[PDB]
Amino acid sequence: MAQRSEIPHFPRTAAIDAYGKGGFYFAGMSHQGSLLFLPDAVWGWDVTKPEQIDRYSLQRVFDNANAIDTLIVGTGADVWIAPRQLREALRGVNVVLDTMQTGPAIRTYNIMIGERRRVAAALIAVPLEHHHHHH
Repeated sequence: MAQRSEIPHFPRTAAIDAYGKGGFYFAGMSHQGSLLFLPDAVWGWDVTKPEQIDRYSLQRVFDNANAIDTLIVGTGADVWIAPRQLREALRGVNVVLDTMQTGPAIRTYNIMIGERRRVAAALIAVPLEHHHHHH
């Protein structure tokens, strides 16, 4: 419960800094895994690696999709293209889905965040441990 109070959440931030080792190191402490840059605040996503991005994993995304006009998906180090059905389904929610690498995504986010303010960024950190398994 921390020190009798919740830790400060960054409510709508346009400044992303230090990407790489540790994930997204900005403001105080390293932020790794997957981050949901929402108009409300920068919240944490419960997805660890690519392909885990399923319709059920997008729970909190659809939940707040009313405030989401543009959805930037940062697949980290490699380009994972969202399946046609998933992409088309998001289109049906009127959500402009774009898949990009985190770097250019950071720039594009910084641009559109001031433009429309209706942009949400789902950025996943690079798998520096190269662990994706194999069968």
